[PDB]
Amino acid sequence: HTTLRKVTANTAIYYDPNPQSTVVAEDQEWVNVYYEMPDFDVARISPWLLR
Amino acid sequence: EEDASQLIFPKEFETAETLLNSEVHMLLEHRKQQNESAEDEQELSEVFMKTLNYTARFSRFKNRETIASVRSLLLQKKLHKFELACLANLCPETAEESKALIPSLEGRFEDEELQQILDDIQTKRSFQY
Amino acid sequence: MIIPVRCFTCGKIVGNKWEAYLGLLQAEYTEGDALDALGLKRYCCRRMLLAHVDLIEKLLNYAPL
Amino acid sequence: DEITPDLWQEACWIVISSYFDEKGLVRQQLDSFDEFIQMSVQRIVEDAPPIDLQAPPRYLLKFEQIYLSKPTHWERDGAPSPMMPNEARLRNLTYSAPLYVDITKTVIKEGEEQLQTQHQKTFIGKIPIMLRSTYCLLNGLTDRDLCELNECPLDPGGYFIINGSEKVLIAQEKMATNTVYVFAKKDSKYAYTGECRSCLENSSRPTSTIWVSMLARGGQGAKKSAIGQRIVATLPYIKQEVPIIIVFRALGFVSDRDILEHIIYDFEDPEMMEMVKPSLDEAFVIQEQNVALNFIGSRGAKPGVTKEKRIKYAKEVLQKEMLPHVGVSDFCETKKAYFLGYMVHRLLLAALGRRELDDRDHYGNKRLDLAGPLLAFLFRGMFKNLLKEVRIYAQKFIDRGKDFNLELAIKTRIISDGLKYSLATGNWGDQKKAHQARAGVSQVLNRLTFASTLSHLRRLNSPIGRDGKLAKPRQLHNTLWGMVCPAETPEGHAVGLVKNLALMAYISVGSQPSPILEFLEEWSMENLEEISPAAIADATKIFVNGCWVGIHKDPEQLMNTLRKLRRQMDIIVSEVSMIRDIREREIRIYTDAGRICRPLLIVEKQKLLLKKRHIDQLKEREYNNYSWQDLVASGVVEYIDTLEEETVMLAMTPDDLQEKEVAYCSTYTHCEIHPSMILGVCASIIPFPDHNQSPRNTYQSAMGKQAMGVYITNFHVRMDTLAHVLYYPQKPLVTTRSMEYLRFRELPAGINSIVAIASYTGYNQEDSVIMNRSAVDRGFFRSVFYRSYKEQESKKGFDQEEVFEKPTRETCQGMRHAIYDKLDDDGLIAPGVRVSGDDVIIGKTVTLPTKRDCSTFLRTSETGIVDQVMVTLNQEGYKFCKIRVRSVRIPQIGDKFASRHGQKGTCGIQYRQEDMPFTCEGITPDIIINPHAIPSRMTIGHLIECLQGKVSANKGEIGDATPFNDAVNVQKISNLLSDYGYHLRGNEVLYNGFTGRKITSQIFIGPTYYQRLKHMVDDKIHS
Amino acid sequence: VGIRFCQECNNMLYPKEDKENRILLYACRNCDYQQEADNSCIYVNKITHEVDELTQIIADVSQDPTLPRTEDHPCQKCGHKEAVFFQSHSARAEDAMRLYYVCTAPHCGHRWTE
Amino acid sequence: AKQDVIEVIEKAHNNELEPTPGNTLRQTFENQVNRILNDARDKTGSSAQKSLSEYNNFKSMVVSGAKGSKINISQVIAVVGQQNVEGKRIPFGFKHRTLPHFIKDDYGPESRGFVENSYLAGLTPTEFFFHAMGGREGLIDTAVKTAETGY
Ligand SMILES: [Zn+2]
Ligand SMILES: [Zn+2]
Ligand SMILES: [Zn+2]
Repeated sequence: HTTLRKVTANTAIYYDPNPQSTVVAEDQEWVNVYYEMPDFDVARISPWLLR
Repeated sequence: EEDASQLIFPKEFETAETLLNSEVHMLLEHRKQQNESAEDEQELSEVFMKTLNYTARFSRFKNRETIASVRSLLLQKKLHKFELACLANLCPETAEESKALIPSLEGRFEDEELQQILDDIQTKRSFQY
Repeated sequence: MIIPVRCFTCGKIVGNKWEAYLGLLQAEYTEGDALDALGLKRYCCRRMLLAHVDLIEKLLNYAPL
Repeated sequence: DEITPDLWQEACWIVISSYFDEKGLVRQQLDSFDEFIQMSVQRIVEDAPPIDLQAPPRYLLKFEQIYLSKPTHWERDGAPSPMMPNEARLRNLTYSAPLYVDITKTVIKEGEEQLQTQHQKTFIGKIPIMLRSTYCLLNGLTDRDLCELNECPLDPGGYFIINGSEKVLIAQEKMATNTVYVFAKKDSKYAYTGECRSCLENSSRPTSTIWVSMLARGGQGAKKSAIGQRIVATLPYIKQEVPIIIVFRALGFVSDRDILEHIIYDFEDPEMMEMVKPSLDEAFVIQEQNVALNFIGSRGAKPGVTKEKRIKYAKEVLQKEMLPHVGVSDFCETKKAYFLGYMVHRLLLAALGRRELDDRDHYGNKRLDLAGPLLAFLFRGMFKNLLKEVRIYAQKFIDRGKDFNLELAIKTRIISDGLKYSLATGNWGDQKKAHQARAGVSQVLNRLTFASTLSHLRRLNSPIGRDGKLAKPRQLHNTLWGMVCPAETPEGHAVGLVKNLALMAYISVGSQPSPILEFLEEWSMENLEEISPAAIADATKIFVNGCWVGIHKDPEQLMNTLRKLRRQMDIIVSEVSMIRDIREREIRIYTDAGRICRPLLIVEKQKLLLKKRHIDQLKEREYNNYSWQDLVASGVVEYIDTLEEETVMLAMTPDDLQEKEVAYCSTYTHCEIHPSMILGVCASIIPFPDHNQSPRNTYQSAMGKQAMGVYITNFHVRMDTLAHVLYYPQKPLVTTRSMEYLRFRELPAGINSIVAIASYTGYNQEDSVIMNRSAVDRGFFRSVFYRSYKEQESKKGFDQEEVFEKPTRETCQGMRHAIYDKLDDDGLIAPGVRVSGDDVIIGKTVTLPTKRDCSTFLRTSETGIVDQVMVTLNQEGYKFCKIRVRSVRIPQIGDKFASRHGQKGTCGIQYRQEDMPFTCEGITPDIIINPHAIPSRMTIGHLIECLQGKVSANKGEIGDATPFNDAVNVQKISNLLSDYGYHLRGNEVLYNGFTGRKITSQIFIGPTYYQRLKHMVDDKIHS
Repeated sequence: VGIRFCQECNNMLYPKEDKENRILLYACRNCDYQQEADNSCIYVNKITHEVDELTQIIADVSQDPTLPRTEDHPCQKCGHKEAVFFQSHSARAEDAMRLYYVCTAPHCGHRWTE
Repeated sequence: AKQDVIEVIEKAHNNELEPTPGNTLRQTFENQVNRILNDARDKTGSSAQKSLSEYNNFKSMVVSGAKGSKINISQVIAVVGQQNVEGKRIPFGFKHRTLPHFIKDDYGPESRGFVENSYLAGLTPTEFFFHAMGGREGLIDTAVKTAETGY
């Protein structure tokens, strides 16, 4: 039995005002292409994150 | 025809509620106080004095708050009233100690849960020093 | 308390040697040299003198009845 | 100049000789009682609350000073005759001294006229006096005077005589006070415990403990999971757990930033900051200080009916009940908060893992309570009750309007009987109080052997209750090195709970921290009240007896100055210990009593401070006005406690630190005088314990006490229930250097024997031994036995009373069939009469409402001759007598004999000299032991001791039994033996007694020391 | 990850989000004062917590006599041969085994790991 | 064996040692060092058994199997062996050091209780205390073992 704790390295709660901001610089390259498809983006999205 | 190990005894004692050795001392003290000063009456019987020393020597608790806390703590469980005073009076050190001394507890108490009860009594009982 | 009369092992007399043993110690003689003078060739008898304590000296300090 | 390694062996033992000559073996018993009787007793009287009586007439009674006189005996005449300690044992009365207190009363009757009267030396009561103490009758007396008083000069004392019974206060280890400890328990609902029991100076109020716990992350909830782990603190008088943050608000720090300032010293570090955030959420709604006080008082033990009362109760609890040691007044809010923040800060380090959890078994965290500290707590029990008796007695008098005489008010019985009760029965504290007394304290002194008596006085006891239960007192910890003997421990269920103090180690008597506190102020030290919280980030914390004195800018300079004062016997006493936690920037100074510490040579720049000149003066220690105390004065040697030992480097011997091919450590601070001092009294007497197995060394500690021998010199004058004295107790052939300090050489408990290890006739198994009948006939192991019979004729009833007379068959109706010719006209058997079987030795009858015989017969059927008869008057004044029946026991097949190490072996068979296996020179071994014991339940030391004994006897020199002396070696001993025409390994050709043919195997025979154990067949069968 | 205090009452500034300007600003509750946050980060949590111990090691451990000293590894910015070394004191890193070196110079206080 | 233990310590000190997949680094290091010390006792002890001659009395007891054991002879002649406490080596009672004499964070043979001296030769002052710690555990276990087994 393995939990997310044993497979996770670090976690943080970042703030992003708009969906396209992605204040984190490193992940901006890959999140953009994935987020192009409006999956769950039919309405407003909260500016919080649980990366 | 009666045996404490098998929880068999006269039906009259079922209605009675058990008392702790330290708690009885408080009741004896209340009886002692009124007799000594409230009323001019013959001195208390030798039997009363003998049990007063027995309760005082084996008193495991300081004040009513400690006595009440243990009584309330053990009341939440399904502990039988006979075991209520017996467990508190004996103060078994470990779970294995209580079951051998109290055969009844082995019937409906596990080796782990009861250990969490005896240790709680230890945190409540205090020594003179 | 006091030095035994004779060796417990063989039976050689050792009580009489105690008086000379102490006298030889204060005469600048070695602990082992004194035993040879008394004539204790066996190690069983030398034990009775080399490693003996005379407790009666301290008991005699107390006054009698 | 310097001590050369070739001379260090003799030099190292010289300094140890001075230590015992000045300090002694019972200095820790005497010192604590001296402190208790000099200052603690005065402090209890001085710190007593004022006595106020009211019902217009106001009476204020105060105790001014306490006067203590030397022990005296009060008979029916009442004259203050001196009471010798020996008289107490013979008369079966407590050895004690009167207690006198000055009482001053001020009375005002509303007439605007204040007048007072002086009561000089009021007979408050009496205090038992430890033997050989400052107030004892045998202090500073020469050896000549002690004999005149029928007291053994070699007896160290340090015990109390109660009702004729010698009692030793067993030291009870307790968790150290005013110290923060963080432990982890997996059974509690919370992850971590911020346990810290805080108490004031020696004793002002009962100890109060607060647990600043931290809730575990295991629990899950809507809001609990978000904030996660929050800190909750339980106050001593608050049943529920209140958040710690609220406590600071109650103190006065309304601002939230101030809360973080006192807890988090380093704001730059964000790891600790995140942990405190959840704790603020619970306390956030409580912004105002009054609300915080209201919040705490809500769950108080006795909440007030009105709202304002809740604030007052909380104010008193935090001010007085909580953290008494840091501050007891009403203007210590800043000081109290800083200590409270430190407890949280200590918790944060442990929770994050950056600080190691405190060790439960660490002796630095445990304090030892001696007769002084123990009796100090007891004295308050009677004194507090004494005020109540005066108050209650005066209460009925005051309301009636007439003045009450003090002579009746003060109760002598409570003070006298109160201390005497527990010291006799052993149940600590008052019996009337509804509690469980701590048994096992003040046990009967073991006088079977002198070594046993010394071990009992230095005996230690592991903590009982939750503290002992949670920890592993039985297991041997590393801190015991040089402080508590590792080998010595009773065998059985209570194994490891009872221990013995190390020979060199002693327990701190105690001192006032005021001189240390004043010292810091004149230096760069700055108190918390003056500085801002930001200055604590970089500075080092200073603690005095667990109190927050204040940070210091530079730790190195202050400690070096502090160390110099300690070495110079300046205002800082050598007893005081300073601990520097470098990894935590904490400097802890402890001055309270109960700290176990041992001396250590100081090393500076890889060079011993102890020079040749110091040893030269020590060599002439007598008639030169030089003692051990001078060494500490010069700074060559100081004392290190358990906490300081954590940060003090040690070296076994100078050879280790002088130079090495590869430097194991180039910075040595202290050097041990000699490693063998770790052994206790019973373990010290063992040669080559390193060569011996650990259980065997532990087993000997029990056997050594059970060994019979001359226990003291004044055995004839005293009367003991059980006393075994050996006919010929001779010093061993193989003796340890530490044996001299124990005085076991003067009073040994065994007789050496030429032991041949062989299987003769198969009459000896693993647990057995074969003796020599002829040797026993010459006095090989014979010993005497003393049993004292006591009886008193008291007038318990007016109609019926006891008397001493001959129970004649006619005048007496009820009697038991026995011979009565032994008794004299006075009903007491005169000395010199042989008594055997069932015989009456003292005549006593009761005049029941014709008299019934109630005399005392012999306990057993043994044949003995009465030694001496004593007739006295007991404390009650009734006639009381004691008689000592002396019997002679001859070693037989049933007696149990034990070597100095191994398992006791019963005498399987006794053989005459002819039957024993004689050697070429005609030396029949006195004792033959089974060779099959050597492998497992014995030690090679037996063979080595035999080899050393043979060389010692042959060369006529007592061998050295130092456990860690490189000079003594098995090969070296073998070479010495070969020079005297003996086998290098000690083997000899033994001719069998029965058949004269040579035995094929060459037996190993040597003079091994042996001791006779108290276990004898005669006692068992005669019962 | 850090904590900031307001200038009015010096109290905690919990993270709050506004719906008009769509900007995260640290706002106190009891007092109306509110300040914007430029970090745009509320907090972080390292599950494995592999934090470097060099910052935790204190430079004043050089004078400790009990700590072992080795001259094999000299200080980087001093050149002094003597260097005190020891293992991690953190219980979290107790699983791992590593050595941390500190310069023995009186005032350098340099900490490095090989 | 002592040199091999130092080599293992050096490998762990330089992070060269690799933990086994079924164990962690700290526990793996304790396992490797234990085997080196354990193997030395058995190898030296076995040589002691061959050393004894037929005439030797120590060999006679073990050969017949009457009393004693080959391990007892090993502790008397070759080496006492490691003194394990609670199933592990001597713990760091002090701050990262078993005893004050040893340097901090010392995991060597002598520091952690490895007794390299036989009973005949004599144990060092450090080894004596470590031997006492090991013996104390056995006495405690023996005291409770009889009480539990009898029940
Ligand atoms: Zn002889
Ligand atoms: Zn604010
Ligand atoms: Zn540097």
